[PDB]
Amino acid sequence: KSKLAKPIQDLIKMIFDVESMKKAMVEFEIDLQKMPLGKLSKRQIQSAYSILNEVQQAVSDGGSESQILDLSNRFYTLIPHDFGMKKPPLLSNLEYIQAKVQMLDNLLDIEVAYSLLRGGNEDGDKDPIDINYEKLRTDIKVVDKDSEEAKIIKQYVKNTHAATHNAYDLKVVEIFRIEREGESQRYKPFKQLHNRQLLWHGSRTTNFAGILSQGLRIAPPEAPVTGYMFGKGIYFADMVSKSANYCHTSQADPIGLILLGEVALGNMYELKNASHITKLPKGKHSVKGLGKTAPDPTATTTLDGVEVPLGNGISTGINDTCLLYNEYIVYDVAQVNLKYLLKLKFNYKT
Ligand SMILES: Cc1nc2c(O)cccc2c(=O)[nH]1
Repeated sequence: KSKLAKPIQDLIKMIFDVESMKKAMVEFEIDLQKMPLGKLSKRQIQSAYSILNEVQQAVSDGGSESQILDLSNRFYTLIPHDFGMKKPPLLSNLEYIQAKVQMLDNLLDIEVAYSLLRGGNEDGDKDPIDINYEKLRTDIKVVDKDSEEAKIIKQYVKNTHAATHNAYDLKVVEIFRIEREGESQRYKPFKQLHNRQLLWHGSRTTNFAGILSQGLRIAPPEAPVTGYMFGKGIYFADMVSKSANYCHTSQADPIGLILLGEVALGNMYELKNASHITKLPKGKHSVKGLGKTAPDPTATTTLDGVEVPLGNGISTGINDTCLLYNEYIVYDVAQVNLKYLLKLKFNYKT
């Protein structure tokens, strides 16, 4: 049997659940009959990105309709879709293409989870859970519910739950202190930067075996820069509300996972509108999309020398902005060091 604590066991069982991986793929409209979980390859996803990149170029620049048609057929043949009784939409709408780039981001993490799952499991001297936990190469520990560390994080969750996102409540079911192998080391050079904050990052539970083993990462070279609001970086938020929405939970599936990472922001390049950033301006270390609401700067605390914006959602003086909430993007995989993983319970208003 498992040596791990119960909460951790329930976590491993949850992130490695095969049923959830298929549910995700069905929601992305993949044909599971023609494309089973085990057919997924990194090479395959790379090519699909390249295809989406070209089609995006043809739409923007007015390429022949025959070109867009050919590209759509190649994409749908590479990744078989199931549209039921409806005709398959062509990749001719820039919003649909963006939807498809997001699908590939998720498939990258799902592919990692399955590969790990079917990996070295022959050992009989270990419990399956213990074996899969070790594959994550991440030390996971339960944060004590009554300690200061936990108190602060609960305060951060409660106080930063935005007004327009109050279509559900949020209960912190469990808090885990995570430490990925060799991550503290690759982040060492960034402790030299100022403006290091404890930000949020939400994602589907199906992405967590990938996030924990490979860490958070920027999209591959093949992905179109356009597929992302502020270019190809790593996104965070200061309002639990905003990140929580990327968990993709529902009334029928209410438990979501959410990360708290320390991010070395330094001098931020403030933007009020989207921008397909390739180069970062000299002297800038990250991008910050300004929102109409942000935690109250008065209430900002520190946790191990890291700023924690646990203030209540106050309206900022900026009005000419397109964003409702702030977004933080770093463009180097080493500018972040993951700290906590929270198990959240979304109570939907009925
Ligand atoms: C996947 C993800 N994306 C985000 C974003 O684009 C902006 C702000 C936050 C997030 C987040 O938490 N997760």
